[PDB]
Amino acid sequence: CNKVRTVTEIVNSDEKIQKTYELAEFDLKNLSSLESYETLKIKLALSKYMAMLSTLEMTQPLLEIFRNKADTRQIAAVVFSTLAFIHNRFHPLVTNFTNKMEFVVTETNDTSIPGEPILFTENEGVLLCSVDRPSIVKMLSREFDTEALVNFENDFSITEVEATQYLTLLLTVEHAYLHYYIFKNYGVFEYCKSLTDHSLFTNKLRSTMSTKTSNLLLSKFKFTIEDF
Amino acid sequence: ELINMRRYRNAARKLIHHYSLNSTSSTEYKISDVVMTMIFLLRSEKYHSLFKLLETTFDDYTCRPQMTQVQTDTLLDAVRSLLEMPSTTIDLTTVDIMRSSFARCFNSPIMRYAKIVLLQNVALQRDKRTTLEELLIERGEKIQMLQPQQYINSGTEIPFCDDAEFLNRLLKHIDPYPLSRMYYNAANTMFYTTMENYAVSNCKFNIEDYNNIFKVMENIRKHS
Amino acid sequence: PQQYINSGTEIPFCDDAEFLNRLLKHIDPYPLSRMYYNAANTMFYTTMENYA
Repeated sequence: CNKVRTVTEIVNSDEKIQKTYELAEFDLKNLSSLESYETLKIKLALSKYMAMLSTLEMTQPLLEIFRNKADTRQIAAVVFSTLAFIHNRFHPLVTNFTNKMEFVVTETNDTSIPGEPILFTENEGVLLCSVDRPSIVKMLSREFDTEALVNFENDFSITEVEATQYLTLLLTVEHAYLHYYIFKNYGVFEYCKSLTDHSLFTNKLRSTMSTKTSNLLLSKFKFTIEDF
Repeated sequence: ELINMRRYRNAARKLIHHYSLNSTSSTEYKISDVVMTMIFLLRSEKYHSLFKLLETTFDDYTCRPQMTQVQTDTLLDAVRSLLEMPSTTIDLTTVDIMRSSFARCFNSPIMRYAKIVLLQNVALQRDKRTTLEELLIERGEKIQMLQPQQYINSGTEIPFCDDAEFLNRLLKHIDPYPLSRMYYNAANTMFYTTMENYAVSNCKFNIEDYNNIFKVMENIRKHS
Repeated sequence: PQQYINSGTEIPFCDDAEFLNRLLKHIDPYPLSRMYYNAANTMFYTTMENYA
């Protein structure tokens, strides 16, 4: 029912209070509280990531680091740290990785996988991390809009055009980690098939013993393309 | 003078940023803007090369124009000076995308409510459209060849800053940022990067399937 | 923990009948039923809001 009626049963009388209430106000307060908590969680995650990257002991700005093709050591370090962070987010008990990862940076179209930048592979029992630095630079350097356009519809030197890039790195590494988890939990054939679909994430990623609950940095907002 | 050079400059800047860099900016653009931009390019002698390039596509819109290396250098200089972003990669893909977009626009009729069409159009190399599996296998063959670059074996726990003040100050600095703007920027950016890589790859993309199904999968798995 | 009270003293009662009679006359005009009703709804609404 739209509204709820409360009547007080007074002993040995007839006069009564018959007060009617709505559920709309309670729903609004519930939604507001939930949105505030989700926003706080997202900001806490971003702060953790930024603090970790800061602890990496790197002198240069992040985008500058990703522009320096001459040295790949820093890029490998950053990618490794972000992957470890995602692993910690899913499974807080375990932090490090059992195996060793060899990192390769690629700077040509031929290496560029058409769309999935952080290609995650393994050969002879050793994980390999392939990276398309030019694609990373292109995404990080698209002049992110800063003007206040909500469009929701239905001391420190950290500008919005920087927090945005940090979040974008988080999202890209997140997609990479999902593909890697699919690879690990099943056969190589499953990983290859999923690469061309992205439609097999529904295996067990829901709230389960093996896959714990998490915001995953992408359920915070529903989104979609507006093509016909 | 008889020409508002400043306003036409602004309009040309906005439109070129909209088509070439494909920045997060996305607003309705009217024939007024394109007319102002073309007038601005024609006016500036420096931009006569760009003006000629755009004009050429009026008759045939199905080809990359043939140029010289010096012409390409001068064109890059003109575009960079116009955009005032020396710190960006605008080498050749940018120009091809701009030519494709203007080829679509000029050879498009008048519409009451937009068109909203993806920039996956008029790819180069005249190569037959290729599938994801074929190109993926071919390129992975090159990837899997050789050349790793760092051997991190033992693995140290991912470091974390233990100082709370270093975190509280960051929270204070980052709090005013609206979350919606950040998410929208990051998503659009990933989309544009994928679109450009795919278009250069000369394959057939999933317009509202692959990214759309990925989003749907995330929402479903998180929800149910 | 904030406050320390260790012994536990007997609750004081204002034995003065004059004050009690005055207060009883003060509250006599007040209809009791209305107050019971308001208290019920107040606790109810606060509980539901906090629960939400």
